[PDB]
Amino acid sequence: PFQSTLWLLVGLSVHVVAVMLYLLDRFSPFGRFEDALTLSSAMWFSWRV
Amino acid sequence: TIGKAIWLLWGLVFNNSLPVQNPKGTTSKIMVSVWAFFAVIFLASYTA
Repeated sequence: PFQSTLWLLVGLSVHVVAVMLYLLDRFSPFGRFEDALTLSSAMWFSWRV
Repeated sequence: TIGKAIWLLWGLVFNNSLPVQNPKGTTSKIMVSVWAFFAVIFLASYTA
């Protein structure tokens, strides 16, 4: 009954909250390794709630 | 206890979500149980 753009918006909200949990606290810029810490933990919190 | 209490109640309303923790007194466990019963009743009336 609903187009895939609705679920795409649901995932977009997951990205907005995921980057928001990283923006609400100070950490360090990380594009050096493969797996992060606060990003993976924030994603586990988004998928947890 | 208020900052963690409101987050615990918010966790009980929206179906568990996060277990956070739980104290030791039995009265708090009974009140948490009643709040969970009213929470799932409010969820059933909300979905219905």
